[PDB]
Amino acid sequence: ATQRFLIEKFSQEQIGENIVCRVICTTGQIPIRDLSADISQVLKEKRSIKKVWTFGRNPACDYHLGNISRLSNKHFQILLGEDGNLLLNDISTNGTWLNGQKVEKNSNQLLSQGDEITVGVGVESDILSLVIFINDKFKQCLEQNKVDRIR
Amino acid sequence: NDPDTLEIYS
Repeated sequence: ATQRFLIEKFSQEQIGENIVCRVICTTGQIPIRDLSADISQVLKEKRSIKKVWTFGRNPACDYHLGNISRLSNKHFQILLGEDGNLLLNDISTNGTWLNGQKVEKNSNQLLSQGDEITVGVGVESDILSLVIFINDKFKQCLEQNKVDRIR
Repeated sequence: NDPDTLEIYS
């Protein structure tokens, strides 16, 4: 078999290529996206953050959401590094919220399991929520931090 | 072809 094999992968997709965390919109506005980072880089990098995602209505931003006035070009930024765990950074004009708690802009916060970021606060009808899903696979490798396989 | 940032109207 050859061509048929390619079809088999169509139904059975291999999830977890090198994903760090997943972003899911609970308010139903933006399509689910998956944040990823290279393990080799994370293992080699001892200082600073390995990789950070920028979210906003800008097509540049690592994450693209609905073009909302309450949101900024780069509404928020997510960073993964340090001795494990993940960090959430806000970069919006109108502010970024975490589970109803407004965090300090351009500030790093300790990620939470299935956490959620709210944005567009100020107008009851202009708030958007986002949920972050962290895969245990990434943490599993970080715990071992040992290389013994190709790709 | 232009952004738009604000902080609610009041």
